[PDB]
Amino acid sequence: VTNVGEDGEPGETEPRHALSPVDMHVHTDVSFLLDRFFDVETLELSNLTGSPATHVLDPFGSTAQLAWARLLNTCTYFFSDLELSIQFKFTTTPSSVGEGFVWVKWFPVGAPTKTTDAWQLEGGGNSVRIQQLAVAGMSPTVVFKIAGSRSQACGFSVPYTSMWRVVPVFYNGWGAPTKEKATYNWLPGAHFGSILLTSDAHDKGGCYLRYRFPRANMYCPRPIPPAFTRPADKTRHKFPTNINKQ
Amino acid sequence: APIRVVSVPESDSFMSSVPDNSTPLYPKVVVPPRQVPGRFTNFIDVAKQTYSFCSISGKPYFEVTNTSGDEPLFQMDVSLSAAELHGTYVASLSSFFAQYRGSLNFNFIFTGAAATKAKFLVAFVPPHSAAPKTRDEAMACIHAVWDVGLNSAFSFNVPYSSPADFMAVYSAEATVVNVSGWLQVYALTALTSTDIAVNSKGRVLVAVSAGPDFSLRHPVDLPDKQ
Amino acid sequence: APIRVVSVPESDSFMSSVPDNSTPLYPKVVVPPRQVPGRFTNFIDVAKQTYSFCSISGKPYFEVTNTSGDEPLFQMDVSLSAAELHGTYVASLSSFFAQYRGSLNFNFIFTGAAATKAKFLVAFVPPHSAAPKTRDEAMACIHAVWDVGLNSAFSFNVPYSSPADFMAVYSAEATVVNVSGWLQVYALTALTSTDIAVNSKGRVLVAVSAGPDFSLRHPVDLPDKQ
Amino acid sequence: APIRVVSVPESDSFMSSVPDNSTPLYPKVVVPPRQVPGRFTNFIDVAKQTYSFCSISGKPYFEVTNTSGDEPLFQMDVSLSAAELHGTYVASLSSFFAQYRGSLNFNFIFTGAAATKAKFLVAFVPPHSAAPKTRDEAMACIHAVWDVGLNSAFSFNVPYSSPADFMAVYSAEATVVNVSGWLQVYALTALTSTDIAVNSKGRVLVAVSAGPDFSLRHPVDLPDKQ
Amino acid sequence: GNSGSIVQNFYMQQYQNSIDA
Amino acid sequence: GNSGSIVQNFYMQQYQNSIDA
Amino acid sequence: GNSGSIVQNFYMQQYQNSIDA
Amino acid sequence: GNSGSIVQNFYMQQYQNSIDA
Amino acid sequence: GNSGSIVQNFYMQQYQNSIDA
Repeated sequence: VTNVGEDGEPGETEPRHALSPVDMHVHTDVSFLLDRFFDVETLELSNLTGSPATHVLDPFGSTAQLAWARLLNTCTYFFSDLELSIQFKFTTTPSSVGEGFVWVKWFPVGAPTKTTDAWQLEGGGNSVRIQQLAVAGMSPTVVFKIAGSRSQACGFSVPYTSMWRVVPVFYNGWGAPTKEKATYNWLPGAHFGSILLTSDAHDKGGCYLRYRFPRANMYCPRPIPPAFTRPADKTRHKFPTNINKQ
Repeated sequence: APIRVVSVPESDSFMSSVPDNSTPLYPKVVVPPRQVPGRFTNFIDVAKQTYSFCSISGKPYFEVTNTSGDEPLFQMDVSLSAAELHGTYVASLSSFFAQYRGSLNFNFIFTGAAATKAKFLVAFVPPHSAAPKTRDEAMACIHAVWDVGLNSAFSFNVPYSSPADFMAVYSAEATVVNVSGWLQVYALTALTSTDIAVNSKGRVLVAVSAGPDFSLRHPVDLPDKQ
Repeated sequence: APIRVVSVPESDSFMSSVPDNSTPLYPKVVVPPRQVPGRFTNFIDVAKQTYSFCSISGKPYFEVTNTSGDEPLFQMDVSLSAAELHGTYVASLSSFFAQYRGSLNFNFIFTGAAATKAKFLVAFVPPHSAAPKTRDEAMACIHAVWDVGLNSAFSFNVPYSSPADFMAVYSAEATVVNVSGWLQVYALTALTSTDIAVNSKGRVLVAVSAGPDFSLRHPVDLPDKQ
Repeated sequence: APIRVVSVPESDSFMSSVPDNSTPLYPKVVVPPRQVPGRFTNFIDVAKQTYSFCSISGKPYFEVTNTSGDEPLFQMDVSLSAAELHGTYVASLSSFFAQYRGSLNFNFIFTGAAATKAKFLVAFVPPHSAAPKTRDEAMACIHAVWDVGLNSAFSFNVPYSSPADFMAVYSAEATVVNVSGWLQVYALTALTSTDIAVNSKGRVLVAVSAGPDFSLRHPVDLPDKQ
Repeated sequence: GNSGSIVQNFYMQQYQNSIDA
Repeated sequence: GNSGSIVQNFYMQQYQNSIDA
Repeated sequence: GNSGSIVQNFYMQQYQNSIDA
Repeated sequence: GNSGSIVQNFYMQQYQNSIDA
Repeated sequence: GNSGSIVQNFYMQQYQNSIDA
């Protein structure tokens, strides 16, 4: 068909015996593709004592293209809940922590921080401290053991905290009246919260955070980043698949 | 009194796609409304209602001189990881998956002087031979001819024809399911200008719109970066 | 016969906010009635239907002499942890949380001699500049003027205007979401008395009522004491 | 609040035939239609509507000369692992199981010259004696006589008669349940030809159709290969 | 209050909690 | 086929299995 | 989205997720 | 008596307890 | 016989037991 292009809007051609659908597009559905615990991030827990580095659940950064990174940066604004599932890969001899309680405490956008000691469990001597803000209360704590536990993991819901009617991925402006190099693409708390992990462990194991993004709503499309170099002109790119040749 | 149950052997395991959520640790969190327009539910949706420039040579367009004729103008192995279809939206979307089942459309936006005419030919070569290399060989296949001058661009729908209900979003060594063929455009009439002086060459943009029957099935993690 | 089940990996873990109780180890405990009045279900409720003195300097009131004029009378960065709004009910309530979305009200109870008149001006300065420091600078913003003499106090509603649907119940380094601005009151007319002798200064109470659209969302544990 | 349950001792065990599936880790996978004809739901089905050549000597047929008479022509212990019924569809199907309850049918496709006639006799010998070895002994049992010439083949239904409702799909040392007897065919009239010269022998195919009341019950793994 | 699961009444409200009048 | 337990449809048939047309 | 099990609403949708307006 | 859970009758009252007349 | 629990038919009677005629 004769196209009078230039005015944005694409242009189709439609052959004969047009092909019937099947699959129904379905597998390309935004909310659907994003409702699955991904393995994103991975950190080191805290010793009960001393001061913590409040971890922040901001999954709008990307880079290692594990097909979840690109997908989040295909939209401009994003609004979804969250759900996590911490696990904890032992790093040495998995029989050196005969208990390991881990005070996974989640915090909502805006919750204070400064967490020094204030708790202490008294029993026959010794007494082991717990992080002040770590204890239980307002913001949901989960205590799971790292011994004999046939899955040193947990997991829960975390409804959308942030103040913004929707989460802006890439911001063009700044985050604070201190037009500073950093607050560019920052914007005050374009995120899902934090988490403080404290356990008698901290060493002898890591974690593997995870996100389940139920009710993912995406707005304002954006271009989708290639993720693979360019090949040799005229031809195909050849990745070893299920199929392949031999 | 106490119910009787039996754990499956699997039991206390992970499952990275359990159809069912987790325990709601924070509740009653009412959420504020959203007034932003340009929202989407489906990804196919955006690549259907939107083209993207295919990368020929390093640019999104071929040339047309008054010294061509026989030679092919543009060629590429119709598979979602073939050179040209590398940078496109439609092709870059694909790699979150494993399969596609769609005929594609291309639009040829001719950009030469308004005193230029080029006339022309496109052709789809189903897989068999080893790349016809002259229209006289290619015209015996499915092709379309077009005359710039008053049009100001054109559209060609590279259909879907193959024995498999879904093909591969990933290219690999010659399979009956990788390659759907080639896409070719030819100089059915070497370009012309007011003066060969002022107007040397004409160009043409190669934009890729997702076809009207096209869809991606099966999400898949990303391999290595290669 | 036996049902088939599968434990989630999480399983035998704590959960400090599981929407669902525990096992009822004592039962049938009927409980006696309660006849005490002044009961409550909601906390916002009490801070709306009740003011609280803001702590200016160490006291809950500013002065008004017949030697003022230009100078600011009262100023504070409208954020629920700014000095003045520190001791108030409404502000102290807040810290069990993380967010607020409300415009506040203040009431100016003038306490000077009954032979004193002071006339006056209040002003709300949205965030931008660096604190106007003369009414001539401040009056170009939203302000109200009031004349004690027969009134016997006054009320000013510092609204809510900002791009975010909820702000921070905790102050911090300058953010677009911390600061909502300043609240200012001015000497639009230096105080007057029967005799400058008997009546030196007049005063005025600064009481803070929660606004009519104000609410706190998100409970949060308390950090450290600082 | 929390439900009360009790795991059976068994609990966290396997179970290689649990009436109930597993956890659906991939979902919504719509599947394409199938247009292939010659489909089946039941296996008995195919062996009923289909014969298979029984392997006598190494071939699927016996001979008929004009020098026979008394001698038996074909004999085999009617049990689904007896020599002849070894290569047949119906018998090879069987070994995925343990039991059968059916009378079988056989068809005798005579292949001798079109100038040949053979006339003849079949006989079913229920289990008792030790194999009659002359028709004069066998004819006193259930038998059928047939005359090739215009027929062009024949059919004999070896019924099911025994005290057990199901028998063994596996043969073994003489049991009341293994052996159902023998199947025998005889030369009730030694073959004849235009010339004993041109036509020496006539032959006959022994095809095995599953009976009309035949069925296999009980699937069973395969033992060793012997 | 924070008990929005449809299993909370496994133990009927007599055993669960108290009662007033 | 061998799934005669009244719990098989805990996961509705979309997630469970496939679908034809 | 990927939650096709008839147990997802054990926690009613208030505790489960959020709400808009 | 102290059995106010809606699972007590998993075992019907014949197996559960006794019977009088 | 000794099966007075309302869970015995989790596996319908085809898988459970046998059948006569």
